[PDB]
Amino acid sequence: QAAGPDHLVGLGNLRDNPGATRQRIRVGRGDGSRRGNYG
RNA sequence: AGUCAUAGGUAGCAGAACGUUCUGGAACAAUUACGCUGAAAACAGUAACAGAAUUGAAGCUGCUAACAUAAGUAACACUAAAUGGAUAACAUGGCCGUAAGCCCAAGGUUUUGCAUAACAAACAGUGAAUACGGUU
Ligand SMILES: [Mg+2]
Ligand SMILES: [Mg+2]
Ligand SMILES: [Mg+2]
Ligand SMILES: [Mg+2]
Ligand SMILES: [Mg+2]
Ligand SMILES: [Mg+2]
Ligand SMILES: [Mg+2]
Repeated sequence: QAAGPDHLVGLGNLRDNPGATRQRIRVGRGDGSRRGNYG
């Protein structure tokens, strides 16, 4: 029984501010990656 | 949504994303999937939002496992020698004979016996009685 307005806040709707968190750079992950061969 | 401008790249720097495993948000595969294609790529075709990582492998004379190549190749030449339709009991021939014979020791520890395939190791076998060796 799908229902529920879009303004209800729950643990599956949360998101941080844009620019607050970044992905870690995993070095050693291929030539196309950001720090691929020598780190 | 129409005009312009830019777009070779190693070292390096910056930005955006794909995928794997697990968790939170009640439960996103009980009864499967299978029109064979889509996308710029990583890929997709059984959620999505966040998070935690032992998170991505042709490339370390790396490690493990499997499978090829060389290749049906090399090898099956230290010796006495075999033959009769059998690794024969029989016959013929040959070889050792201070050994390739016989009796023990050390060591081995059942390697020892039985079936013209077989269903047999699951079964047997080592006897101190000559003042045998040891034990003293
Ligand atoms: Mg460029
Ligand atoms: Mg140019
Ligand atoms: Mg859950
Ligand atoms: Mg690792
Ligand atoms: Mg041959
Ligand atoms: Mg014969
Ligand atoms: Mg003995």
